[PDB]
Amino acid sequence: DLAPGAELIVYCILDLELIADTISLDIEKCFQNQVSLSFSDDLGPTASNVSLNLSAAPGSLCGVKVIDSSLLLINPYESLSASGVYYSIPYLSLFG
Amino acid sequence: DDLTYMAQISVWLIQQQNSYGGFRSTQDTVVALQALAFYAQLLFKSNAHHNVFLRSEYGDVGQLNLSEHNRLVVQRLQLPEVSGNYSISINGTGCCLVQSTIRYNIPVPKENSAFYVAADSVSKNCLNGVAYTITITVSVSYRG
Amino acid sequence: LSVSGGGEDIKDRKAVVIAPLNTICLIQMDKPVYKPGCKVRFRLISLNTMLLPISEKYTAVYLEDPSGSRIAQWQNQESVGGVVQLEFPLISDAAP
Amino acid sequence: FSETFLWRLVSVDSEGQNTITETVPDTITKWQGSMFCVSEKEGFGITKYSANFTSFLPFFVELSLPYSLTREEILVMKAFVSNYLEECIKIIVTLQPSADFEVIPQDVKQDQCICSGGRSSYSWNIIASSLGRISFIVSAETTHIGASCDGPSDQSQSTRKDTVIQTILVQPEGIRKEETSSNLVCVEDSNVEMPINLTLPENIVQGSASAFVTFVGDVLGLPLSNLQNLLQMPYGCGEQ
Repeated sequence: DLAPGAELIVYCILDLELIADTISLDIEKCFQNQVSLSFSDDLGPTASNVSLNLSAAPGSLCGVKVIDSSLLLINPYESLSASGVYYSIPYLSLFG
Repeated sequence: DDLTYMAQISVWLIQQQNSYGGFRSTQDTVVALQALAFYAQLLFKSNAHHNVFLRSEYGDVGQLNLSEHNRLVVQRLQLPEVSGNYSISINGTGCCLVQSTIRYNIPVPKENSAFYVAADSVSKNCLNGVAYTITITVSVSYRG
Repeated sequence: LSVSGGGEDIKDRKAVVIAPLNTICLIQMDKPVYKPGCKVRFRLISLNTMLLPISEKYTAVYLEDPSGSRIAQWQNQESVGGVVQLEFPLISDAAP
Repeated sequence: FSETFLWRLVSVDSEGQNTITETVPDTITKWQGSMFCVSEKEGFGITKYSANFTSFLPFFVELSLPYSLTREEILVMKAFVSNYLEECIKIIVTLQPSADFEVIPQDVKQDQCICSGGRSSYSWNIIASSLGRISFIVSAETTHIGASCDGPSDQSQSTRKDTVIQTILVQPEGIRKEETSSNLVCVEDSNVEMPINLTLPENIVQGSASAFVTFVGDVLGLPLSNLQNLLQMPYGCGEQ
């Protein structure tokens, strides 16, 4: 639930006097809707009717794309990733 | 024939639109939109209810609609036969630019030509991997 | 704010701000570059800060070329399952 | 045959989904699979790294082919034969000729023994005769011999040979030229007709020509996506 930037402050009170200190903390670029895919197994012959099993939330409708790899190697991929999308998310937090 | 002189040039301007919003300077956009507006006002019939039908001398066929929800898009068609002897017909209303385009490839009878040419390179086989010391030279002349 | 009881009540006032915004939208392609004439196939989604599938109205989508000629257009769509797939047959005779 | 592998969407049944998909006999090289999911309760989901699948035969031929060319020009098609199978066996090739081109060998049509991991090749000096689509069909087959470089040349079974078909395109030879004509036809709620005359010169390369018609209108192009951004309160220096 924590964005890669976390703002933690600890404080207490001394009668008329307060104290507080805060720091931002680094979190990994992780989401919640875990998902896991598996072909079983790899490097075979042209084994048609091959299976790809995947695990995710019990209620969901979602999508898939399997493509070549030479383009992957040659051209600068657009980083279609949670990293990029969260970065594109605006108003993640406010300075002041 | 302002339309003749004007459709293509308006189209060039439109195609060289800028998605930035405005253009490289101001004066350009100013005078541009001036002329665009004046073009529109001497033009801009509101409705463009339209249908078109292409034929040949012996029965080519193509019927295309044209409405607002269609007007934003360009329409196209290749041509099947050799030499263009066609016809076009239109019902409805609207100002449409139509374009005919032909491409071909011409040889020259190389055996007896009026041009002399000679192309060459510094190296011919690399074999150092690639000996990148590579300039390309050419010598040409015209006789006729 | 104001806090009241048998001991004492104190009232104070400050200012805040409220912000109506949209949902982040994005397109997943199949491949970076293609063969000419084929079907460019892609998916469009959009969710806001909830990041949970929430339905929005795909207002309008279109394609643009170096000529600026709109060639793939669809208007007033909606996410049946938080996503909509569109495809378009390219032109074989295409200059890059 | 070969541009992608899969592109679709499925829902979930309490575990995910075990999608079954066929495998293309064009198992050239590795395959990258990535996907996405959404759930009305806990959100969206992506991969750590794409599932990268692979498949091929220990022994086959890869081809080295160019992009495209013109008919009269010659080239040199090439193809590696590659072995991963342990045994060192003699192999030969089969080619299908066609009139759309001409082929000249390099005068060494030698079946040869390749060991595990080994590779050889052969090439063909090709000119063209047709134009446009071009395809080439070949096959790598195992040769049987008992007194070989090392023992009997094993033959596996019936599917000891594989066939490959690959296509490119070839272009017209000389210098290309384009011409066009235009007509802004504006009709006031009626019918208007116009014949079309398109005559071409004589010495043109055969079949080179191709014609096509475009239908646009103008001025209505982008007067809307431009307005929303060309207005703002002016602030800064006076000239700007």
